[PDB]
Amino acid sequence: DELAALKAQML
Amino acid sequence: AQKRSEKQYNDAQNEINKWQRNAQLALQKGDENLARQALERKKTYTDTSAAL
Repeated sequence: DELAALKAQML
Repeated sequence: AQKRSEKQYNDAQNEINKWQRNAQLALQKGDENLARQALERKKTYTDTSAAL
């Protein structure tokens, strides 16, 4: 989930 | 009972939609915690929906 969040974080 | 069950299922779907909007807001606000909470909420709700 954290890894997914990192991708989301760029946006 | 079926109608009541459907209503509960419908409510869960509505909650998920609200959570999705919150997740988008978190990305804009750059808050890790808000985004994480929404994802967790979506998963339990999905499991609950499947059970329903």
